[PDB]
Amino acid sequence: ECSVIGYNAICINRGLHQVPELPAHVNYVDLSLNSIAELNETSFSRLQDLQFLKVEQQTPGLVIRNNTFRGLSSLIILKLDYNQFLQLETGAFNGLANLEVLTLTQCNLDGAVLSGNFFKPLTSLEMLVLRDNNIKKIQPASFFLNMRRFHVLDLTFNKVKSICEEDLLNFQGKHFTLLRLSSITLQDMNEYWLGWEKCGNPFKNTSITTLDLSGNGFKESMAKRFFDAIAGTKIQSLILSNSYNMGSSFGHTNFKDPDNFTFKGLEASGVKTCDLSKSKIFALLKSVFSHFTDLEQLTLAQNEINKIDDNAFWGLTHLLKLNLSQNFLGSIDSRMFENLDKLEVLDLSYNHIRALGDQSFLGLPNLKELALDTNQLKSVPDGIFDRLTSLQKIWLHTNPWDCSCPRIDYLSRWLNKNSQKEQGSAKCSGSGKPVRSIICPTS
Amino acid sequence: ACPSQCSCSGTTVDCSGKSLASVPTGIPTTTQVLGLSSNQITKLEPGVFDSLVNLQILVLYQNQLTTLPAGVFDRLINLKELYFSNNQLTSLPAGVFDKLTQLTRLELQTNQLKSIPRGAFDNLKSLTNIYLFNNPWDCECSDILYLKNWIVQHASIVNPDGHGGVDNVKCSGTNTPVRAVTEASTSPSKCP
Ligand SMILES: *[C@@H]1O[C@H](CO)[C@@H](O[C@@H]2O[C@H](CO)[C@@H](O)[C@H](O)[C@H]2NC(C)=O)[C@H](O)[C@H]1NC(C)=O
Ligand SMILES: *[C@@H]1O[C@H](CO)[C@@H](O[C@@H]2O[C@H](CO)[C@@H](O)[C@H](O)[C@H]2NC(C)=O)[C@H](O)[C@H]1NC(C)=O
Ligand SMILES: *[C@@H]1O[C@H](CO)[C@@H](O)[C@H](O)[C@H]1NC(C)=O
Ligand SMILES: *[C@@H]1O[C@H](CO)[C@@H](O)[C@H](O)[C@H]1NC(C)=O
Repeated sequence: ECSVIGYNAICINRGLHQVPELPAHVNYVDLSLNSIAELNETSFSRLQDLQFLKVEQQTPGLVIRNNTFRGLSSLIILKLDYNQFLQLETGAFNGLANLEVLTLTQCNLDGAVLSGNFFKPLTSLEMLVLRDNNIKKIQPASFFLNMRRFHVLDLTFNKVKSICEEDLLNFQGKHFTLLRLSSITLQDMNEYWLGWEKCGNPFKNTSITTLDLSGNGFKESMAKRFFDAIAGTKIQSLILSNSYNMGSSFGHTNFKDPDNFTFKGLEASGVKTCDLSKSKIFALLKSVFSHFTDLEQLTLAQNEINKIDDNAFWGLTHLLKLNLSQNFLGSIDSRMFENLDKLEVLDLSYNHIRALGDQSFLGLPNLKELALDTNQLKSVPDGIFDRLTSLQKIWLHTNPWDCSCPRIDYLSRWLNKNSQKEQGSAKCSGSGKPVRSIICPTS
Repeated sequence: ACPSQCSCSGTTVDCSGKSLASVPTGIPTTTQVLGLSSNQITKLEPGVFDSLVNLQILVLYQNQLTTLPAGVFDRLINLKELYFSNNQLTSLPAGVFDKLTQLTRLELQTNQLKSIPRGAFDNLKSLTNIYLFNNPWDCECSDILYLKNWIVQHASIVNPDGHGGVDNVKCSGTNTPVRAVTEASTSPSKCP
């Protein structure tokens, strides 16, 4: 009843209660959405050439007995997701010394799946996906010290109580390309927690390319203690989007915006990109980013930013890209973008902007891309763009441009001379003609 | 090469369970099996599959599809199996399956289909398995007459392998078999 196409066997939703007879040469088999209640050593006896196997989403309670995969020395990818109440014997993965990818998302598994010997046979494991289980503590057993190519771990949507040095002892020495700790709550790691000093550095002797800590609240007082704790950890990309407790929010008193101490622990981390989007930052305070001395890209999109204080960007000597889209800046002035000499891309779209100050973009000689679209600009000051000598692209559309003369004289002429740079089309309010086409009778 | 979010083996490309909001680009034209199940795909771009002329299996179950773009499958003349279960399909475009002469398995159960457009299955000469259960079929509407006439003529291939059979294609609210509705009981005015 399976559909066999070359080396592929598709057995999706066939009402199967056991592994069916298949040609012995197939290397990809999909057994998802069937009613297999148990896998044992006889299950894949006639399929030793397997490289890619999916047995997702059986009816609840799939049991995988010892040595089910013994003999599958060619198996590289094993996906077993959405098996509700998945039952694993401790030798379930015997023989999978060459496996590289294992996915066990939404299987009601707990922390013993990492601390027990389940993954002990998996010496070649590189990527482990454990999303949306019941893992309350991350405590890898000692055999992880010898898993030399293990570099991707996804624990998103597990309610992890806390992460501490002694928990992650057996990840020390590792370099993760991706450590995804998104929406894991960390409820115990609050500002009052007595465990902070004992917690030490969970990422001691550990480097990370992308650290995803999004969706975890990260109230300022918490972020500060957390980054103090992991100080010195080499992180190239830090993801902290949807930090719903981060920032003081729109007109409020409870929570605080980050300040010059909040991220001090990341001082020596070598962070290149930082994502703080979809949080609730209201004001950018002075030197709040001054410890990101290697940072090249920073997004603050979709916050509640109304204010940028003097020297908010102090110390950002390498920043090339700044995304401030979908905030509430309302008006731009010269002081606001000081200390950004190397900036090449600036996104100010969707900010309810009605005014640009005279020297707004003065200190940005290397700016290549400037987005000002979807605001409320009726006009700009004369000469506002003349010092942007590196400029390649500009967005000015979806603004209610006032095309009366001689008010529109500078902008219409500038947009015409620089027509190859304009992305989209700025339009006169009322008439709807391109601003670039207006020629004022005088100047 | 294999798309970033995807895993490849032979002529198989599996992009399942990757929180995808759209179909990945750069899918090799040699692809015979494409898996996009268990993602957050909400819409398909018109002609997104035109490149994959060698596709025989397209798996799209457990996404957030509400409808399909017209002629989206017309290049896929070698398509054998098509999986659409657990989406939110409210309607199918006229003649989306017309080119699928070799299609043996069509899986449409657990969606939000009220009806099937006239002649939608007429070109499916190779059809062995079709699943249509768990849909709110509007039996008061007169457009259901095609589905009625078709499933009563091909009842052996409807919901087989203990999926209820032709009787598991049920009416919305009354839970009556669709094959048992009369033309007199239906009306063009009760069509939304
Ligand atoms: C499944 O395999 C596990 C591990 O291979 C077995 O547990 C081991 O049994 C030996 C005795 O033969 C003990 O010395 C080890 O300490 C056990 N390991 C653990 C982690 O408990 C287990 O008995 C096997 N179960 C079945 C039903 O065969
Ligand atoms: C700055 O961030 C915003 C939001 O993260 C980016 O917005 C996306 O922009 C593209 C086209 O510009 C849209 O198709 C997407 O829908 C937007 N996403 C959202 C969530 O609104 C924006 O592109 C970023 N700007 C730069 C220059 O990278
Ligand atoms: C293995 O599983 C199959 C199907 O579930 C069963 O028929 C067989 O008896 C099992 N064998 C052992 C040794 O458990
Ligand atoms: C861990 O420490 C050792 C010894 O100090 C060092 O050689 C190694 O590079 C470190 N590894 C990481 C990933 O930081």
